[PDB]
Amino acid sequence: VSMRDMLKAGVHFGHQTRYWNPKMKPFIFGARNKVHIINLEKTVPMFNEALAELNKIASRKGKILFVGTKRAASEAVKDAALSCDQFFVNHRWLGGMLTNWKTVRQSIKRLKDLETQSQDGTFDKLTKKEALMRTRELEKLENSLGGIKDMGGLPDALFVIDADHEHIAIKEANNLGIPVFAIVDTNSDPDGVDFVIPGNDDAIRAVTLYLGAVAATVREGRSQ
Amino acid sequence: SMQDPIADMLTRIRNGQAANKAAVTMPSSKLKVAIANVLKEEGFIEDFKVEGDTKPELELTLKYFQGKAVVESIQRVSRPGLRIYKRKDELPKVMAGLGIAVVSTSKGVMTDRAARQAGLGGEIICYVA
Amino acid sequence: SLSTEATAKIVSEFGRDANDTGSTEVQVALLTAQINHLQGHFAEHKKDHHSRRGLLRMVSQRRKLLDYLKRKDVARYTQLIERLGLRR
RNA sequence: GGCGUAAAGCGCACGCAGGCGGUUUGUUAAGUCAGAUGUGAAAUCCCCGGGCUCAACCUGGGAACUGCAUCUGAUACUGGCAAGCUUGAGUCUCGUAGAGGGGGGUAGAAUUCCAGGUGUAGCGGUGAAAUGCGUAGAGAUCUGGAGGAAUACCGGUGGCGAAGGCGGCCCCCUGGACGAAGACUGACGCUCAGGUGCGAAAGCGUGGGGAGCAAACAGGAUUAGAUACCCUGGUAGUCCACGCCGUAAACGAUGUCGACUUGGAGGUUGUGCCGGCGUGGCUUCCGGAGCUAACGCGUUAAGUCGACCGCCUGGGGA
Repeated sequence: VSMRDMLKAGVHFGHQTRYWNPKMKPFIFGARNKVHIINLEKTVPMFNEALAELNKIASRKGKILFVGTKRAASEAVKDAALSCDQFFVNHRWLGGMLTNWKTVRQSIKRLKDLETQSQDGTFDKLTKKEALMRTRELEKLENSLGGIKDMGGLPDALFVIDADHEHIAIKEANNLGIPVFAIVDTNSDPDGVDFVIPGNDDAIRAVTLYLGAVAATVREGRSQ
Repeated sequence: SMQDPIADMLTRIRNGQAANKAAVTMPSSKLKVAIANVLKEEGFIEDFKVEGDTKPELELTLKYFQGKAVVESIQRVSRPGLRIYKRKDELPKVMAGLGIAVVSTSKGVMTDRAARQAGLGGEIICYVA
Repeated sequence: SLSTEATAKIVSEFGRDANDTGSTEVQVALLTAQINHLQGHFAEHKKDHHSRRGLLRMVSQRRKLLDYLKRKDVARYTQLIERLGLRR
């Protein structure tokens, strides 16, 4: 991917001037009508070498965790992980996914037992209300943990949209030494990101571009 | 008023390194140029140049190794209110030789090792580590 | 404050060109003129402490400029303090 | 080593002595540096040997005395001297806003008092009362007159001042700040013990003035008591001229000056180019790094530095 498709889908358009992070000055091209512009001429190579690092990562069977939890981007990140043989999170990043893996693993096992029970008839011999509670627990356990259910252990990499919206996963990785590749807007803090990528992390077109880039390139890595 | 331009130069270096500035600029002086030649020749700064005839401006190009500042600690030692001179036998050791002390001797502004090799003492300008 | 005409007059008198307004003699002479003028103001307005602080600033500044001229050139100094009618 | 809140920034300043001193060259060689010479008694400390049966002890030999003086040399830095320079500091021009100060004058609203017209039995006060006031006509309302004090609205974490402080309008005298263009001087600077000045309110002296308010005082209530809180009166004082006092939680509980270090949202006054982008001075709120015991401070620092000053050293006594 390149400057053209970024500038066409709405990558370059940033957040307002009163919200930039002074650590985002060098990647800023300029300003217009009190909204910033992200310098694509820097965005393209850093992003593509992050894609190169990730392509190398999937070739060593390193599992990637897709991290995007905005309401209008849950289906985009889930599809990108669905079409990629990966693990993902698109609802509220629980405090303790990564640093507290020992206890979240128990709720993952609980979701596994409920998912066996869901396609099993187990909720017939119960009194129609305990079974309903089981179904609601299944619903919420799918909503939250249904993207990392088969992970089985800690991951090796992270891909993030709006590093500050998901700063908890960034900090959890930095607690555990998981390298992170995060779409870092002007309003984002990159001090916790190893491979950073400027670009509009809200515009659905730009976001699905970054997502398709990483998904296709991980597909390429697993092709090898 | 400004009463220690050397202190201002060390402060500008320190603050620029703490703010990750690439280079610092200041009013120039011959003595500042000697200090900066010692700094650059010992690998603490990268480069410097002087621009201007009637009002020279001295720019120091700072250097960072793994992102972090090369100048770990720099301190004024002899100051206008307390001048500090050492004989050749009492020249100080900064960080046990890993650092340097910038010494002004009768032969010019030099490092503590050079002053010890030349067998001279002088005013102890600053510790650099 | 001194009017423009008074300033022009003293500046021509004590400066060595029509445009010399920064030299010590002109500064000392302008301060002396304002001090002398304000003597009458402070004979009538004894309680005007706030303006007297500015008067004292003029006196201190003239003292500083006169001592500077003395340590820089004695001859111009004695000529000035005789022309201006100052003790020292 | 400290000084926002633990003890600690003088109430604020001007400023002599003292301390410190932007930049270029020359010159000096005082400080500084180097070498040498004389002296720095011996003993003692230190080392390597010896004999006391060993150690104490003694003792051979060897190093130190870190200073002073003189002579001979270097001249980077500091100092002196000379000439400069303009970036600091200052002067001039034009303009800008201002409760900055001193004096005089005046306007309107309100309270109180005096005289009067209408008029009658209440007013006033409070939790409730009572003291007080009213038929000798109050309270209410309308008019005329006197006097003192303060200036509603504007009004603003707005402005001006060194601080204390400064608020209606006009005039006279007067200080400072900021901005933009250039010129001019050419380090004339910064800090400051002692000194000196200014310094809220209360208070003191002399002479005035006195509407309102109000220490004291008197009465009425409250209460177990109530030298109070509440009520009704009310004198100093509050006001003016001059002199004195010199203190406040005189506070940002934060000394002054200079330089440097990511950001966002307000106010006010300048000024630039075409409501829009630049560039100035002071000012509000948040917050980054950093700092901090924490609370917090955070380009208006409590951050990073330099110059000078003031102060602290457990609580009580004090």
